[PDB]
Amino acid sequence: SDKPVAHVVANPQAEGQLQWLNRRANALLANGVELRDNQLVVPSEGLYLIYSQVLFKGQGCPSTHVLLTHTISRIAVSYQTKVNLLSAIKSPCQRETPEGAEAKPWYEPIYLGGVFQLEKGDRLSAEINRPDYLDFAESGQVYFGIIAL
Amino acid sequence: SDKPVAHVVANPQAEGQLQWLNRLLANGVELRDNQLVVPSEGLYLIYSQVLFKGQGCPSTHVLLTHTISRIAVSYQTKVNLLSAIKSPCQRETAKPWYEPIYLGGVFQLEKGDRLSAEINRPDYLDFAESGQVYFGIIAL
Amino acid sequence: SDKPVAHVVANPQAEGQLQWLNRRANALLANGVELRDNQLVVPSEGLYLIYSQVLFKGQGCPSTHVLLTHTISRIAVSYQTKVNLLSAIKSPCQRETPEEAKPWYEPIYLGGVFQLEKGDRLSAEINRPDYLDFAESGQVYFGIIAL
Repeated sequence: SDKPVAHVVANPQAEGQLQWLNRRANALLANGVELRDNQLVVPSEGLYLIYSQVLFKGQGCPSTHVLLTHTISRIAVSYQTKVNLLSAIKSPCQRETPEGAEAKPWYEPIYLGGVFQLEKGDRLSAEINRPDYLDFAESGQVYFGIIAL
Repeated sequence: SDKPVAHVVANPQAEGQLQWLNRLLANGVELRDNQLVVPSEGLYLIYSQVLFKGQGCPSTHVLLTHTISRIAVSYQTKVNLLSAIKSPCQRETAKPWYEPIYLGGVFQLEKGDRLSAEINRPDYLDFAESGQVYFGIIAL
Repeated sequence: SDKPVAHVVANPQAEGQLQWLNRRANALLANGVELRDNQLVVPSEGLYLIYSQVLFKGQGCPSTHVLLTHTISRIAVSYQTKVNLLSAIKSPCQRETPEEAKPWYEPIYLGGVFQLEKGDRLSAEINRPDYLDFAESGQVYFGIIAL
């Protein structure tokens, strides 16, 4: 109660895309924070803890080299441009699975978190490059949240 | 002080289980049945880290899971709040492998809610780096 | 805005070392927190959220086994002793790539709440600075905030 806060989760029913839902159990979106165009809107200036987690899953390793990225960006009203705040890269595959050997699943989580000075009207986005590898099987694996401290 | 807070660490002497010791734990938060009990409603930052370690890669595929669950007073049943999966071995071999998992998020908790932080492979836990397998909350 | 806070990022121009800068772009260091000797100084006692991230990168796997560590330590004023707060280990390479080397990425994120004293100094260190990746700001960071 009181402080601006949000904790949104990926829509498990949206295949191959990262769509944040707020209307779920153990999810938050109150005290001015809005979810518009898949982005969190800051209702007032202050110091905010921003964090997100994504979980990637793939069946075996393909011929091409896979890079998984997760990025939290800020779109300021003053600029109206996307600026990266937190990002990370992961590479699940060192070799393509030998032809004839069984394809084994791989899992790669990425967590991002930090405190930033935000202005009223700033929009925050948490995006990945490979939504086709996203894993929604279990609740609590893909989430995105902020809170004014 | 003031607000409920807890920071418990894994018992390195507990074989085949993830057992939290009763050493931060103040301002109403209790540790009973290996679970943190919420003393009052409010917004809580929940976080946990586990460290997995193995001396090699087996023929079969190993899945490491870490999960923070909630047992709400209103909805009394185990519900996932934060969870993650890792696969340490892509190919069969002996060289050691290391896998950390960190979880963190803000949630609205009610008085009497019980929080658990659990793993599936306690035999792969790493206690070399004492104090690195932990589970904590703090009301914001 | 009231609370002691810091969010510093790695210097991209410092080769082979982890040097924290207090920048003009989304980096914080206000309300008493100081950056001295590449170390964050706590201005007042309380519970602090501490977190850091590093990103390691290598252009293949070497003959020896690589262990990547990231560690947040505390240096108390009264003791001046080093206490480990947060650490993690990762192993990017299972076998040395036999002679087409492909790049690998391994990030390490740390986070926890700790009771800190006025004047305590916090350090965020790695063991393999030669594998550090600075291309994109916001991939190597270190921050605290009193809760």
